Amino acid sequence: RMSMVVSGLTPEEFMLVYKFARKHHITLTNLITEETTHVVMKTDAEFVCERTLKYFLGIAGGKWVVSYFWVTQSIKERKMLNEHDFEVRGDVVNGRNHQGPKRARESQDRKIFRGLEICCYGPFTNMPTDQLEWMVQLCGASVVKELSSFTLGTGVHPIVVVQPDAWTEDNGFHAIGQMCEAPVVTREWVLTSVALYQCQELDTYLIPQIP
Amino acid sequence: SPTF
Ligand SMILES: [Cl-]
Ligand code: NI
Repeated sequence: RMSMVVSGLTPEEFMLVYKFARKHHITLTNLITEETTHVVMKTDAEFVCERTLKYFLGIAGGKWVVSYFWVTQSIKERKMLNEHDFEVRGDVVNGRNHQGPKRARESQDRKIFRGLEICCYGPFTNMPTDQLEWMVQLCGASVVKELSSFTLGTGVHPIVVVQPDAWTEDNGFHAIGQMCEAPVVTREWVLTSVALYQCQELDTYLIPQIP
Repeated sequence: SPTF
């Protein structure tokens, strides 16, 4: 049918999305999955949320990414309003007004990461790696576990993704370009790309690799 | 939830 998760809420807010669900015969879970069809976000006045994991895996799945107000209104008018007219435009980080999920919902015939071999390297925070990996898989990259697992050939296009903050290391991440032959960039590359569903490119994200 |  439908299936939901929420993000950014509070018990009372949540209780309220429940009310919605109960009434409308909608399924409501803790945890986003293949099958989750909606993602209800805390937003301000006019549909800017903050950037959370569910936020991204939201867009990645081309799921319905709608601001809490869908709910409270659909309650207030005692029926189900158009997800169509409630989508989240943007976010505090990536612009109040960037049509993210829009692009994404409709661009399912051409994922931003067509023909990419991505590899999330070294440790991340607030975001389990496997979830990051799940994310790019969702935009039709394909995941690599270790740098030396990169499909060689001119065939495809590899990229190493790191996030420098979670490191304690000096011989660390300036040095990936030695252990192979790929662009290296920050996780921000992926998130900003995914936010906008606009495949950013990498000038601004490159990490300086020791030759 | 964390944010980004
Ligand atoms: Cl939170
Ligand atoms: Ni090329």
